[PDB]
Amino acid sequence: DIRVRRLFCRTQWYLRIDKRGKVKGTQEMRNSYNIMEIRTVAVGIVAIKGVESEYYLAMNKEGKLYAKQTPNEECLFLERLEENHYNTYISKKHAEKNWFVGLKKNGSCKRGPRTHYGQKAILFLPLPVSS
Repeated sequence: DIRVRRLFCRTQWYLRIDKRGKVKGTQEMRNSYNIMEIRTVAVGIVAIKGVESEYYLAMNKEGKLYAKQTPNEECLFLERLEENHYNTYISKKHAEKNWFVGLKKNGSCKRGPRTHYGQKAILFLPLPVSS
């Protein structure tokens, strides 16, 4: 239920959250702020937490992505497995209006409203943080 992976994005970026709690991608594998804890809070729901910044991952009322430290329902995400074996994450608060978590080609966080299914920006491959 608690998995520490990296979350590699199809757009060639790992999701990383700063100490200032700034959400953003990186081509720096060995970045330590890109090691995340995907905690299953319920069937289908997940929380995404930085194992270094101790911050979460959330999305506001206008699709903007951020990271708290003290959870709320904006820190919860509908986690999905695809037929291809990548994963998708829809905001729980704004599900059914379909705002996916995404990282642009430039590494920027996609806005919940700008995201759409079939985008490469919203596709993640959670890699293990072990050895």
